[PDB]
Amino acid sequence: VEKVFFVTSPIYYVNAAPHIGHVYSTLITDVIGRYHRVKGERVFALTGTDEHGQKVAEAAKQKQVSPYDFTTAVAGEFKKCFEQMDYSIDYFIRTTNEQHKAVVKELWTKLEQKGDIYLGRYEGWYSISDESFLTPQNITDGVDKDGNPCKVSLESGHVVTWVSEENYMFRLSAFRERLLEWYHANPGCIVPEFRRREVIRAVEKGLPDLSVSRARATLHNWAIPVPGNPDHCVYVWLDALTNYLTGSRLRVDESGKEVSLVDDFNELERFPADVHVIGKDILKFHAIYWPAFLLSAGLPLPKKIVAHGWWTKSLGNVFDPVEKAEEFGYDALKYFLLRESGFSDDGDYSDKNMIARLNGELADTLGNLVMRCTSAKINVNGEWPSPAAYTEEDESLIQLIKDLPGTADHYYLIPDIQKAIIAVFDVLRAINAYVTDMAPWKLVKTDPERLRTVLYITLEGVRVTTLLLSPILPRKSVVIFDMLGVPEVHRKGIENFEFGAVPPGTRLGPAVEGEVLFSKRST
Ligand code: MET
Repeated sequence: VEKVFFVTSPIYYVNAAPHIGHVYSTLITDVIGRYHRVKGERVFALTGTDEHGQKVAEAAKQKQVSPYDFTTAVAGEFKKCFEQMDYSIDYFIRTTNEQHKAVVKELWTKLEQKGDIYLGRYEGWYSISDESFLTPQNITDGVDKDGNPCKVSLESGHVVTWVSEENYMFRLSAFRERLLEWYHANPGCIVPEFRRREVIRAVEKGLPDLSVSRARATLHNWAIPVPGNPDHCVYVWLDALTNYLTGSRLRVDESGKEVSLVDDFNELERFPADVHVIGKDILKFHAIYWPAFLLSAGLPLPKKIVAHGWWTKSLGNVFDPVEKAEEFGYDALKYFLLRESGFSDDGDYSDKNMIARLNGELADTLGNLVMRCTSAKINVNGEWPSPAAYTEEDESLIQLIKDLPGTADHYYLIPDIQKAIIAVFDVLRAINAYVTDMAPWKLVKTDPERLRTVLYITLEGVRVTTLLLSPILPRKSVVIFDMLGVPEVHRKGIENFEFGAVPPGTRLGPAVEGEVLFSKRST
């Protein structure tokens, strides 16, 4: 069925300033959203801040400022960061928002009515920094700020404390069979695949019930009250995960402010998420807890959870994304982050490798090709020529260009943005090779008829590759299209994935004295 394509980032803890992890997660979310908008679909892309809980309230206390003031200020820092990064997110949600709290209370009440919440106790380990319950098998020995013997989390390395409280408990154990059914019936619902296998193994072993409330004193009263019991607060993660539901129900105006909360999610056609973008650090919450809550409430499950390789959320290793983007370019940094790494940590993020990709891929492969086909020396009439008859070599390149949208489409839908980029650049390399073989600079004098054909194919290859790279290079793609003289109507829509969508006779855009797309930088 036709619906609004709904893509989300995690909502980030506001204990600290925005950093590369947050920017990376929201970048992926943004790229996916952009691709679906270029495809001509309706899109709602969501990001925001996770503002309640012990961790935030303790950070507020450290800075000697109220939780209200602290969260509002740090949220403002996140908004500013994402504006500076030139994202195109449709809404920024904050869990302190009154409409979100109403949704949390609805969902809580639904779970309780279904018989899935009971009053019990949690006695066990807890990482405040991850807001995560841990079993004894997931802890080990380590050290704290004092350098004194303490327990730490195996998953994250943060300090764990023993908790013994009477707590509202969600009957997670009862959802094991249904979760396993879901994973097996939808074998692309978690990506990448090895992370799907991890989740399945964990659920097969068995699920304990889950504490979904805490004593109010423990959280410094900085959380959502349990409906019908003011002494208890809603677990920060049930609160947090519900943001996706709240977002799916907010009507938003032209300026991006929330103006209304609808009763029925179906009214806005967003829920459930088509893609939840997350870091590997929060996989269990999204692939186990979240769907169990939705199953309890009788709500539809998300289509895909994609978990990337970075562990999101003084030592002398600073990476400021705004600083690096001011140095190397915003689109270039975005390209680098999405190209350098797939679902690993193992990528190299040095200035050396950044420069190597800028120079070799963006400047030498893409930019060079754009200048060649728009150059006055080669394109003497400053237009899209009408092609003459095609050779076999012409047809081999044309075939690559025609196959590219379908290939790139599949990669974007996985989603696997690294492979989408690689596929496009494989075609760009082939076009370059073709240009080198045809030597159009010699044809200008020798064989003008032949040049028409070569020039046309080259222009069309640059257009199609650029269209498919426009989610990755949103600003530079616009520059490229302006140079090519591609009318606005042809810059989006699946109709324009087709070879030959821009007619011969189309005039190129004006030139500038010494304009460069991507300036190469010192080795
Ligand atoms: C429902 S997404 C919550 C993510 C969490 N606040 C984090 O920063 O890891």
